[PDB]
Amino acid sequence: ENLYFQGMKKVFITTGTEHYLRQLMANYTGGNVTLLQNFSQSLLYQESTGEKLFQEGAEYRVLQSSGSLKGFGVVVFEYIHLRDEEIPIFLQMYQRASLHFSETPGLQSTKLTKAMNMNKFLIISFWDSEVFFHDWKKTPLSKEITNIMKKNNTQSGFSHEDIYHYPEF
Repeated sequence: ENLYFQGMKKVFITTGTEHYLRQLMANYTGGNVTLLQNFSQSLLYQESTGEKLFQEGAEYRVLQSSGSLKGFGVVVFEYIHLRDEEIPIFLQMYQRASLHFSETPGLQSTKLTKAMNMNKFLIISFWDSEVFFHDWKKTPLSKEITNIMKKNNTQSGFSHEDIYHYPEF
């Protein structure tokens, strides 16, 4: 009924060594399970429906999703925190902005997600390459997200942006 609180579509994010994550992935199946990497670390992205069972990793409720994964490119994870007062307005603005996601060059898919039971949000975007993401940083939505992150960090916790790519063929 109120999917913000009760939605069952989830994203699980598990980080660790490549070896560990490849072992974990071989124990799972489906859910668009995707191994991603950057200079520092490896990460496993999985989508599923229902409550957590044995998924390792951080759990997020998918609030809004668009497009679909193509299986290549770079993946951006933007972590922010929002005050109660800011949530409805942010969700509205994001929904409005999303009507033009299909016009954003190089954008394959986006997920607006919420950390379970906390006012922490994770916006995940899948791009053909980093160039297209860099270009998108000129948009109002990107500037707002950047501003929230920076404001977050003058206060408590740690909001940040991580960029990953698909592993070597």
